[PDB]
Amino acid sequence: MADKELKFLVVDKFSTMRRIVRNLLKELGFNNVEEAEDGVDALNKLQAGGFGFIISDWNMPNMDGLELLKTIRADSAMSALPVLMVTAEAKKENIIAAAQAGASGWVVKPFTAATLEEKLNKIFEKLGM
Amino acid sequence: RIQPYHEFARNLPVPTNLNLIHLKPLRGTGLVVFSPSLVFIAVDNLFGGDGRFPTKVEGREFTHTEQRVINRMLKLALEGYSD
Amino acid sequence: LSGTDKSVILLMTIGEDRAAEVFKHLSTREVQALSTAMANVRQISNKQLTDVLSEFEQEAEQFAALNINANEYLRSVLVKALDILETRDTTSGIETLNFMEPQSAADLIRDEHPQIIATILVHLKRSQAADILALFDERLRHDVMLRIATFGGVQPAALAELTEVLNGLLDGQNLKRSKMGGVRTAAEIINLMKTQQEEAVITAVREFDGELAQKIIDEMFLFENLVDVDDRSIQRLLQEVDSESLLIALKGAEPPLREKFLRNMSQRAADILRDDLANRGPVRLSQVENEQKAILLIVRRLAETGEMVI
Amino acid sequence: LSGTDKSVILLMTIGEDRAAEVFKHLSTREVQALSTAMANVRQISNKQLTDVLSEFEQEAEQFAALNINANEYLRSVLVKALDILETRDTTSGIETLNFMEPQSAADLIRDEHPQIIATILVHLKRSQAADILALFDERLRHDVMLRIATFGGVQPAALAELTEVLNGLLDGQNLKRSKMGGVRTAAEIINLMKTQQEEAVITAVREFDGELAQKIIDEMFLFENLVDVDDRSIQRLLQEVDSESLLIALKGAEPPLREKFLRNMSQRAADILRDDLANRGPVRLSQVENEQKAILLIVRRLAETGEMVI
Amino acid sequence: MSQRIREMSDNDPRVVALVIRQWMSND
Amino acid sequence: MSQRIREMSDNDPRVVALVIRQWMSND
Repeated sequence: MADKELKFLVVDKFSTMRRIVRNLLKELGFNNVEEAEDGVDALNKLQAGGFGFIISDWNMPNMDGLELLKTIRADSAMSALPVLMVTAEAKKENIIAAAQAGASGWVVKPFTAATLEEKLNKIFEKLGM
Repeated sequence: RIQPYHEFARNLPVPTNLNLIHLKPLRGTGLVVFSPSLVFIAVDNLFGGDGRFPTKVEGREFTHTEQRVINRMLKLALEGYSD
Repeated sequence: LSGTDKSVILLMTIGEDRAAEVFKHLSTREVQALSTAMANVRQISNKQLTDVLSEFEQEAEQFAALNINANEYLRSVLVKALDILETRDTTSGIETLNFMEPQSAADLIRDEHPQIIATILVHLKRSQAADILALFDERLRHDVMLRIATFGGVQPAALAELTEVLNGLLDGQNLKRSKMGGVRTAAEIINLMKTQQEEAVITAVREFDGELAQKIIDEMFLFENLVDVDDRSIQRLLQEVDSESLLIALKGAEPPLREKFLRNMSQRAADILRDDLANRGPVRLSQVENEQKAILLIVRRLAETGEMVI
Repeated sequence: LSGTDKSVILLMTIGEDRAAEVFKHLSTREVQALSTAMANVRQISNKQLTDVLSEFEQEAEQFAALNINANEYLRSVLVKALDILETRDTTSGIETLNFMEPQSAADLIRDEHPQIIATILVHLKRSQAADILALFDERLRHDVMLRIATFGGVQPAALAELTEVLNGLLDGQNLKRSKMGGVRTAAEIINLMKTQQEEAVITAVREFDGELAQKIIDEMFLFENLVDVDDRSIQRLLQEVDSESLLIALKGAEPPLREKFLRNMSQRAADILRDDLANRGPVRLSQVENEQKAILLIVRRLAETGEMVI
Repeated sequence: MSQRIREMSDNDPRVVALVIRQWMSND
Repeated sequence: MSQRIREMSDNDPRVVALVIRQWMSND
């Protein structure tokens, strides 16, 4: 089983979506969840450290999800940190670019709690958690 | 399909428009669930949308005009259900 | 006296019952404006009464009274024989969605459905809709443009509902009437500080957010930027600035700004100013700052009158 | 004052009962138009009353009143002794199907049965039916032409039913009265944007649909197309454009357009403009864009008056 | 407001309708 | 304060409303 004290960073431009994701994570047993409004704030909070999983939106102001993922992978201290990508449009080119950047998973809005739980379980199994 | 409430909640896409209704004289609260895709299609049709450019759900809250459209759709649905 | 003041005096001098009857034939905006103006009335002099009464008589003769209530008369005629104010209100809302700042309207309709945004912009002026679209992101702006290109028309009921929602939002905004809280207000505050605290605040804001400080800097006139102002405006400025005040202010000015001022003066006056600068002794920084503040106030006054471009 | 305004004033000044009685002798379109015009009435002055009354008296004497109701009188005479407005309405619908744009009518009747299309076009003007047929596809257009060539006549009942259906469709369209949503509206919007966002929107639309962007481009006057305008119109334009405004605008213009403007000016003025262009320093792009926008506004104003052909 | 208003009020409604129709046609 | 005050008090409220509207528009 995955560690229930794992710290999650939810990054999205909409506060309501972040609250929904936090509630879904709480229903799954994860209570250590922090929220970020854009890529810059997400990177600033990542520089603090202590996070074990990232859920980030694709299109965000001042930094999109792809650039944030590239910056995370470029950092040695956070290159192995799993990142979950949530988007509104599942274009093949964007998915391929994210996979080349090192995305751990992909979620398409709208989605159900079952899909999110399945994605989290698959990511944890791939990482051996 | 008949299933426990938690299973029904687990299979509802999020975010979504949830409407609480009452079926008098029966006791309890009913739910009318409107998917964001249907709401966007109705908004497109009402405001001259050609339908060639579907709107992707970004996870945002419905606007006041969208809320009024949902209102109208729900009123029609409740009238049909009652009839 | 403005027309609102004359109307308020007229309403105050006709009695409460007559004023109430008149309010029944006025729109909500007019009634609210008159009530607000009636609130601040403290005295009405003899001229403010007699001239208002005479002007009211001349105005009543101007359109020769008449004009029976259009809505009730039209309804009665249609009922006996067999849009309107709703159409007029929709037209006014169309006008209201064009006099606003493009940024304010864009932020108001940024979160709306792209089809709703396209529908709103179709009924707007070309320039206003062009400015609003310029402020949207690439994807949303182009989606709205494509929806406009394939706009198929909207039923009157949906348009009326959208207009009512927009009117409610506008009423809420006007009730708020958001006092200026952007970088401009801070820049105005910062410009009136002493140089020490002004520079400290600017540096600290840049430490927190360089973009925010730059926006505040771009919205502030802290002197030393008159070099970027056109020569004609500087020449106009020199006609309102005292020679001694300019001499003291230019003592602490940079050589580029000093040459900018000198180039806009007459050659004899430029030589006199150069000699005074070379001969006058050291001046306390506070006095130079005060003179620069006075010059900036003169610049602001000229800009408000349109005689100077900043 | 238009005749509609005079009629509205007359109806307002005769009383509700008299106005209702008059509406009973008017067609539905006239009643709707008067009711719409009566809705926006805010004041009727002394002249707007007296002149309207005098003109009504002179008009009543013009045709000397009389003209008892034709339908009721004819029906009574026929009943006692032994088409009409239906024929007049069919004739009006025939007229209505000729004043519309050929594209609008073609799209209206594109999905109709080919025999129905042929029947409609037989009763239409030759030019209007020719234009409508030009917009149909090869197969459908030729089928309609062949059916016209063998048109054997239609019973009055079927023609009346078709006319009623067309009248209902026209009533629906007029209730919609589709606000301009084609490429022309976007082009008008795009022309009033800054060059940055205008070019970005054009490029993005071309990325989505090159044909759509080209249609918007063909419907927009973004300057630099005055080279394709005839020499006479350019010469007319130069009489309304300030010399300094033209000098600033032509600074950023292409050499072909610059020569097009120079060739339409007098030789002395052309030499003066060339010398000014060669001697004047760099001009900010925003000022040049503003001057080009002003010149385009002048061009649009001249085109609306018929003095310039675009 | 002389007697002309009263005289016009007594005219046949058909005459008024025809005057209105002619005025609208002239527009 | 001559009879003009009383004469103005007897005017139709719609006339007063139209005068007020014109005055506010002229501002």
